[PDB]
Amino acid sequence: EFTPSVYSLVSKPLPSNSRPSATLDEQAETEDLISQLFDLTADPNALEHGKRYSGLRKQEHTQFLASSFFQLPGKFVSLDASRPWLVFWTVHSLDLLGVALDQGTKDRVVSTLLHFLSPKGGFGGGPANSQIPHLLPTYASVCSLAIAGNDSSTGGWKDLAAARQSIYEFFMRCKRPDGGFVVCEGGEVDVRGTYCLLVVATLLDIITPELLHNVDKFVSACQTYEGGFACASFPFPCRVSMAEAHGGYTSCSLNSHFLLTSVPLPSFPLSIDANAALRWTVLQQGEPIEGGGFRGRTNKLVDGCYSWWVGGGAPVAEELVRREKSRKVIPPIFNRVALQEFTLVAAQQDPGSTGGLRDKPGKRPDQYHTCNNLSGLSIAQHKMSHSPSTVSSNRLKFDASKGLPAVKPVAPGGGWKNEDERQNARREIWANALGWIEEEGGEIIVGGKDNRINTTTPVFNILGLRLKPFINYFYCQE
Amino acid sequence: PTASACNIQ
Amino acid sequence: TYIPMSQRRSWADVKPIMQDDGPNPVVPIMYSEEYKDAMDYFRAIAAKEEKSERALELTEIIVRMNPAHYTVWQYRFSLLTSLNKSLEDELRLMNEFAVQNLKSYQVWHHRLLLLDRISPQDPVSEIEYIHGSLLPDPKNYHTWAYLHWLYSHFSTLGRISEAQWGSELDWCNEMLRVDGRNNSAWGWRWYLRVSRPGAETSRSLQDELIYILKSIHLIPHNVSAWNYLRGFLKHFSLPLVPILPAILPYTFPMPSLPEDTPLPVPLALEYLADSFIEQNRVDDAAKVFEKLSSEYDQMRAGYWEFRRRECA
Ligand SMILES: CC(C)=CCC/C(C)=C/CC/C(C)=C/CSP(=O)(O)OP(=O)(O)O
Ligand SMILES: O=S(=O)(O)C[C@@H](O)CNC1CCCCC1
Ligand SMILES: O=S(=O)(O)C[C@@H](O)CNC1CCCCC1
Ligand SMILES: [Zn+2]
Repeated sequence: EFTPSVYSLVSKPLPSNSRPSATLDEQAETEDLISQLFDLTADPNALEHGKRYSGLRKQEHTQFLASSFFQLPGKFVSLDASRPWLVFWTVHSLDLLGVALDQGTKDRVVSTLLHFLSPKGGFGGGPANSQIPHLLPTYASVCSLAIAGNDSSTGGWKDLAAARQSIYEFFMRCKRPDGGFVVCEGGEVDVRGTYCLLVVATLLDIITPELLHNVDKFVSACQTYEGGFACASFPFPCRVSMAEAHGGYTSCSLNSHFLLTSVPLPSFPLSIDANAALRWTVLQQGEPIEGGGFRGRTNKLVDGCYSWWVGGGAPVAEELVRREKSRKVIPPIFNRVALQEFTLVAAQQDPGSTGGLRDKPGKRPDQYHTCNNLSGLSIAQHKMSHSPSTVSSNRLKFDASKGLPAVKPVAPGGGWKNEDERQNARREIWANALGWIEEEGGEIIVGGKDNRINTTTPVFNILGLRLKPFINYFYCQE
Repeated sequence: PTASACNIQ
Repeated sequence: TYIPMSQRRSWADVKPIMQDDGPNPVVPIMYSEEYKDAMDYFRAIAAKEEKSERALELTEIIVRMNPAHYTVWQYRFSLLTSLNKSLEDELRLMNEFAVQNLKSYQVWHHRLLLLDRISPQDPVSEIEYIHGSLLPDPKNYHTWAYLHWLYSHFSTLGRISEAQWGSELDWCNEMLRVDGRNNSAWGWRWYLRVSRPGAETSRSLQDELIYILKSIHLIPHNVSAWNYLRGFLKHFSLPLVPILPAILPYTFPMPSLPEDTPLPVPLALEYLADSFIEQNRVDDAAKVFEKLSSEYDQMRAGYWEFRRRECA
């Protein structure tokens, strides 16, 4: 009852109040564009002739990804520094779509990424002899390796294991005293960096106290009066948010914060306003006339990519709210049906064409929007919850005598107080990373089971069946 | 018809 | 017709280095003749760490083809430093770039690095540039973030005068007048009036409420104004009840009603509900949450249902 279909609701334009502006003009134009498409398309929930079918066109999307996977035109040079992202968007999408790569192709993926790895530490957006290490390519490369790699000598995981110390040193070189990280040498400082670093550090068991100092404060201070998070915060000789709450930066902030909550440091991490983050999150879901897709900023346009950035943050904000209420002492929190409808009806390329998913009608599909539309779709299809009982079960099976060599800190006392506290940290970080479960019977597949894609994990954004063997390898919990 | 301008890096 | 760098005397002594992709890489890009050749020589230059005019020129060549090439931007800045180039000239060069590359992280960070280094006694000219920059794209995220850093950084150096703050608020007021739905401008107002260290926190609060309420009455369905109102009251721990009479009609300055203003306004209902919660009237608050969930904002049926149960 609490997730009404767009077709069951009244579609009306955002009221003008008799005061027109540039914003409203754009909004009205986008509303018409999305509405017409919904009007031309058959309601996915119904049991009509001439209407366009809204079924997920998985084979078209597979071909779209295949067409760009082995060769890209010269125009893509604008993404030359983001080729690890091109890998991630593709291999993650294929995972979601349930399409397996053969071992030969996976090996090619591994080979490509390993050439992006600098001996100095970290992955770049291209070969090490061409580009310097960067936090974002490092996230994208690591996740891609989790998806396409394995524990054989040509599986790449071995290479990551050996690179743990150097990757750590790269992270420490990026670290700023205020709690932020530069994305690369002399690079910019925002929560994208924090998020990517924390994911990798968590997955590879290279988290230390010196790495995390002030990281929580920098993130907390990014939360704006709206409830969401800006890109960064400024430390006045108090900390102040430097811009609007944004879907992308809200995702990175919520995820970063959540990753920090499983680190057993004292008075760590500094709290955020969970309820406000949840409110902002759910307020970004568009009205029926705009298909129920998410927007990334207040008074901006809905974009299929925020299905992941905003939608994917929903279960995280939700868990933080739950804990916050239990700290003092169920229906869905966003419209899971409408979001799926936006994806099926509006975000898919028109049928019988190039395939792929897009930002909005009128926008070309691309790898980035394909990956993020599908990731968001997954979150809406599957009720993902972080389970304390699952975390407990994980604690009980954890073997602290097994594990890779501890990273050596840059500062003598920058490491854990002692082996006991280190192993306790290892257990907590590992147990919580594997705490996300799919609630049985919580599945909602709009349009029928043929539309079902696989289940991505909140925070990490890789399939659970990829996450577990991967993190278990680096923690030696296989 | 028009390319999307969603840069994350 | 493109002249290969291998045929150029200025580069004769340099041995180009090929991209090390490895065997049969995935997602390979078919680089144009120009781009590949430029990177072949950039690899050689960077590997030997040459800091010269020709290397500097080479970096400009490369970033024009790929404004997101962070490796080359990093190298370029180190070239500007080592060669002791005019940073003011470089900044002027960035004025051409910023035009067509408004969403490049690298261009904006480069500009930040330049102004941090130049460190002018009065950044008024840069501030005015940024203002003019926002005219063709008033919601450019990078630009707003940059404007924040600019005022923040130079204020810590005590280089922002009271007249300067005043003119900035004037400018922000004009931005919101042109488009009251520009959430970016609202964000800037919040920094100018609330979050910045030098914000006036007195009567001042009363003036702000007047502005906010008038904004709401101008555009009752403006989500930006509502978020600002809620954030404001929450930040300064101010009760909602006393202001309620100004919002009640949508379910201190009062409403009119403007044409095309369907009732009720969802966010007005949220205000009324939170008002009841403030009055310890949990059942009345639950009833309005239920209405939001069932009739007036059904897209968020689940969330409002969540808020309803939070009362019981
Ligand atoms: C996790 C990671 C590395 C990246 C994701 C974080 C994201 C998406 C950041 C984008 C932030 C900016 C500058 C958006 C403006 S593009 P726009 O103005 O064209 O889009 P909009 O109009 O706001 O919908
Ligand atoms: O799977 S999809 O939605 O992407 C589209 C797709 O495969 C179309 N092929 C059909 C079926 C076989 C005969 C030719 C037409
Ligand atoms: O959800 S149900 O599983 O009960 C059935 C289901 O998946 C139907 N898929 C249809 C039928 C065949 C053409 C494509 C669309
Ligand atoms: Zn997008």
